[PDB]
Amino acid sequence: SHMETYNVELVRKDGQSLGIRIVGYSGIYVKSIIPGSAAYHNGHIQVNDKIVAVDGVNIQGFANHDVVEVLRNAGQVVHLTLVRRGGGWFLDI
Amino acid sequence: HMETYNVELVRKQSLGIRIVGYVGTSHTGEASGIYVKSIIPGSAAYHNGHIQVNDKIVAVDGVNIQGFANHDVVEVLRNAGQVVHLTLVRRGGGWFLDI
Repeated sequence: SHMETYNVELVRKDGQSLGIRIVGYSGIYVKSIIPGSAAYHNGHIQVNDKIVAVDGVNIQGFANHDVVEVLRNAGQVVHLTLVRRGGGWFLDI
Repeated sequence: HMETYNVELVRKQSLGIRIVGYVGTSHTGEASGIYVKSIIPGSAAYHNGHIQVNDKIVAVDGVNIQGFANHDVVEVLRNAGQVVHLTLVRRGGGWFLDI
């Protein structure tokens, strides 16, 4: 059992979103990923990963409006740092 | 806050849930427990809509499974029938944004 920190580069076109629904509460988490999106095609993002940095900026402790502000300026290529809980046993039931 | 839900899943076949078990607290501060890691698209667990990723499963068919290791969970599931009753805990108070 452990924490994994990883970086992604997401590439999209003009007009396109990243393809991530975030949920805010403690931080921002990945709620869902739109199939066919930049986030889907990256292939490394999983539901419930915690987003801790966007485009070089550490967003931990940020209010909603401050999170919105860091993403507003996001371009065609967007860099995120995420944190994921790992280890634990698993079972397919 | 933390919301408790009872769910009733019906199958013929597996429920379509990957669960993960953690013995201790995360570096994020999140508790030990048995959590939904993923759900197979097209499964009974997906159908329900009533199961979400990171839901914490605390009971199965009248058995409190809190603190159970992998093998004890496996044994509980082996007794499960076509109608499986789960109690889950889910974090409420979420705000959402599509990005």
